Amino acid sequence: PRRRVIGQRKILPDPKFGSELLAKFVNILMVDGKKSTAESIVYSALETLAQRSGKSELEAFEVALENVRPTVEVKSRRVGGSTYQVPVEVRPVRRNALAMRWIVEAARKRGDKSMALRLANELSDAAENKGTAVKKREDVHRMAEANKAFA
Amino acid sequence: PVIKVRENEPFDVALRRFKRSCEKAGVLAEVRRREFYEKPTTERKRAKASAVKRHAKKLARENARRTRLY
Amino acid sequence: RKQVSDGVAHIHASFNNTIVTITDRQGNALGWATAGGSGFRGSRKSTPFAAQVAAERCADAVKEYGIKNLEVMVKGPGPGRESTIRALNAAGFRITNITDVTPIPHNGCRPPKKRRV
RNA sequence: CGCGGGGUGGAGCAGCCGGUAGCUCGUCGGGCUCAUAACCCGAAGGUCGUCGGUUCAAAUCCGGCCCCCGCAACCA
RNA sequence: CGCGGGGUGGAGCAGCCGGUAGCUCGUCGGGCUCAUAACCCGAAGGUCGUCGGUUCAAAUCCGGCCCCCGCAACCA
RNA sequence: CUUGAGUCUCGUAGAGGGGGGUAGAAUUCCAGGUGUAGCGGUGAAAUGCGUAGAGAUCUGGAGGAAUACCGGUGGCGAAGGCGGCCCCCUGGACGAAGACUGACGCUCAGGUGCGAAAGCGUGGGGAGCAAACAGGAUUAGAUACCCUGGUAGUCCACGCCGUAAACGAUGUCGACUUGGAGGUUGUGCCCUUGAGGCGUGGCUUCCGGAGCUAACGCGUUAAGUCGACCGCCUGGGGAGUACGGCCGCAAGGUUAAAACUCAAAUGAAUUGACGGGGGCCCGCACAAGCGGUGGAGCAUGUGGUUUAAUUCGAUAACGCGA
RNA sequence: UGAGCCUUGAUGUGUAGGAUAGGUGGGAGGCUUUGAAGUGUGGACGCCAGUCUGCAUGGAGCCGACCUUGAAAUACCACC
Repeated sequence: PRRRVIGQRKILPDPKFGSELLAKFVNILMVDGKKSTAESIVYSALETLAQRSGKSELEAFEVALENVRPTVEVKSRRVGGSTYQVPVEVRPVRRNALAMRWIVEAARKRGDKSMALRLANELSDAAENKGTAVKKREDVHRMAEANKAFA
Repeated sequence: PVIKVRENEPFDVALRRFKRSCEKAGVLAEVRRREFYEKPTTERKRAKASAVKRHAKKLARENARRTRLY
Repeated sequence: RKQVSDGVAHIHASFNNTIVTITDRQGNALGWATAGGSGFRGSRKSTPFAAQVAAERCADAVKEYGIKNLEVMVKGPGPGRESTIRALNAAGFRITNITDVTPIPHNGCRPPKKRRV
């Protein structure tokens, strides 16, 4: 907004692992304020993922996230007659969010049956460095690279 | 703006110096001026207008200054 | 090809496009590169970054000649002016002289008419 | 009839040694875009005309056939 | 009468081999638009003048007829 | 007679004029070298130029036009205008003292001359720029703006044209009336003790007093206070046009009506509103996000059409009065 | 500057692999004081693994069927 920047609201860490990031992810996943179901789904995804990759539940998730975080995104300035997409260094708070969102989107897209399962699959893909979220990230990066002349 | 890098001089410093020299020359400005033909009248007008502006800045503003703002 | 230690970099910096040309000290061109050639078109090639990359390309091209010392001659107004020379420096030549060589007439030919935009 | 070019991904131009199997525009997805095009990324389209053989590499070298070219010569 | 162009979607200009059946403005539809002219998306309008035949491709090659053109020649 | 007007003496500054030389930078072209795939251009493109070697880069040559910096609300000129440097011919201005002439002055209808740019004639020249023209864009169209080219013309000589917002939109000459800050160019004195100090002349930029003015503003360079002479105006349109004359190669110029027609037309300033003017600021206004509507079926209101009637109203109206 | 030729040299990565296998026939040891393996490197090619070769140093050994393989050694060889 114009007038005043405001302090981001307080977020509680999830009961299972005691993590803020996890909680955020769960929130993102959630729909129609049905938090509980969403959190259950998330947990399920984690468990399966853990089983698959070993490690811990949280650590694996973190790793997955890491492979889909964008260093740089673009924005539309359009000062000229035609529009110029300009790259911008995307901040720590935002980058984490974006990756999560992308992952969620991928999960939603995916052709597997249960939501949780789909999510798990997505996570696995991210970890391995294939899939939808990763592709999206690449695209984002690619665009930035293309428009690197603007800065 | 001919320049020679001195012995044990940094590159950046040299570049800066060059830039300064260029500025002094007013080469870029000159180039800009000669990009397109300015009608004599237009040239005259700008010069006089600019002068007028300068005069305004010098005297009127000085007068204003005498009186405090708050 | 005969290797040469010292040469000139001519940097033709226009408003629309930068052209870097490395030559020997006598005048004979060794290699060249351009912002338009480096994979930039229109809005993109009239930028400092583009110029820099052109410069880099040029440098790469004159690797076989084995050029260590380099004097730079900068021509025209543009973005590709400071940037290009920086790029050249990075590429790793000892920059010896940095000259400006913009053609300034002493009121000679009539320029074209002013654009109405 | 004889003699020089050779025969391909919707069309076209594909790196002297047979192991590289394409690039442009095109159609679809997406990215950006006010737009459209340009621009970025990726994706479906083969026989290498054909019949064979020298060889694990063959369309990729050769024997014949069908055509496209080009040849220049002929015609009671 | 003889001889050259050919005959279409409300009008007009439609890719040498008969298998492609259009594009402009127009009317409707809806939001853009301070307003419409809009940009953009989609939608109704055929016979291919006609009578036949070579052929599964025909209006699309040919035989005749009706007109539109153009022809240049004629006229007691 | 000497105070106006002029002449003489010595200096002064000046893009004042005419003529003839020359210098350096840059553009263009030509010839050649190096070199290799782009160049160019725009908001974005394309036309255009490029592998027949462009663009870039260096060497040599040709030719034309204009004179960076100095350079300034600086200077000179009656105005138009005048800008590298040098020479030749040449007009004016100002100051310093004296000396002389002795009203010789001011203004000026007709008349005469000079008079930007474009334009015309004849002969030269032609680099760059560029009306016309052509193509490429843009667009509903684009006979424009933008891009790529491009011929008259711009340049020179000698003629003609005789007009421009030829403006300070302010005729010329003279006298008189408070001030300040400069610029420029002389000149007198003063220890120039220093770039200074005190004057006194010319031209000039800005601000402002009295006064003047419709106001805006002008204000010792008047638009103040007066005198001399001339030019010009008499509502807007029709019209600076027609006819006639004079001038012109022509383009056209100049002089200059009438009918008819409207009750306005204008100037300055004022309050608003508006601006694809400018500054500052705000709002789920955008941006950042989440969920919808627009497609489906149904509910519901409206438009329409239908009906004997489909009650009337709302149209920031349309699950609204209800 | 193009381009032939008597001649004597070099040149040749399907994967199995000692690793830059053109093919046929005569063949089990060719070269080494008109100087063998290891070292220093000047110039070439290149699929970056290496290959051929000049001059220096060194002075008494490297390479064979080999294990594999559609085809066996550049152990000598002539034909191209």
